Amino acid sequence: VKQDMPPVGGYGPIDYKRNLPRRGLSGYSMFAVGIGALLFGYWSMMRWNRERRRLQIEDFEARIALMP
Amino acid sequence: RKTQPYDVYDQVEFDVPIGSRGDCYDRYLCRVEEMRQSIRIISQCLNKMPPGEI
Repeated sequence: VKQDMPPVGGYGPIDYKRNLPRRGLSGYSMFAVGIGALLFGYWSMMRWNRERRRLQIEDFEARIALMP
Repeated sequence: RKTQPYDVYDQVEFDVPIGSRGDCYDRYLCRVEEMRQSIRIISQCLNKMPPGEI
């Protein structure tokens, strides 16, 4: 009786392919995402700055009326 | 190994990577793909093992 180490009836395969998914996102659409977030920021920033200008006009009125 | 097979390398399917531009990044890819070819040679070596003697 002999007790070497052969494979047990043979062995399964091992792949050797380069798994790279190239994800992705269709980068023109990523420009759409970036410009969309950019313009969102511009619109909200615009609204908030103009209302802070309103309240700063109230502070101008404070120094005007208080002064004499 | 391929031109003068000094051992049983002649009886496995593998294919050595070559370069084109003759270049260090290209040489880097050549080394990594020789590693992946060595994965190939180990797989075929395990499946082709004769149980002779030491």
